[PDB]
Amino acid sequence: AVNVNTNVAAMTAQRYLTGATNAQQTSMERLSSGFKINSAKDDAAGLQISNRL
Amino acid sequence: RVAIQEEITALNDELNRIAETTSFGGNKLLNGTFSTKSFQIGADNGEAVMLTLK
Repeated sequence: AVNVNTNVAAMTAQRYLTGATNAQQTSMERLSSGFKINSAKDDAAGLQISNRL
Repeated sequence: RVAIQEEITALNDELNRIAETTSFGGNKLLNGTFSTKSFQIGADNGEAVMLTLK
């Protein structure tokens, strides 16, 4: 059906666009900082062992 | 001979300090408390190799 009040194609495209933008931000932050663990949300056990090391 | 024994005892205490203080993030290695620890190298469970530190 061709309807004007809804766009599921646009909704899906937005969902993957934000998924790609969030991954883009994460990689940019790892490149500038030089660390792959900038927060516990990256890898918690790695943050604790790396902090103790 | 006593003078040489002084450096023997200093070095012997040096070995015990190395054994008791060497660690990997607080995990003592050389004092014998490490014993045997298995390292999981594999994409599925049950594939690990036993490293023994004495």
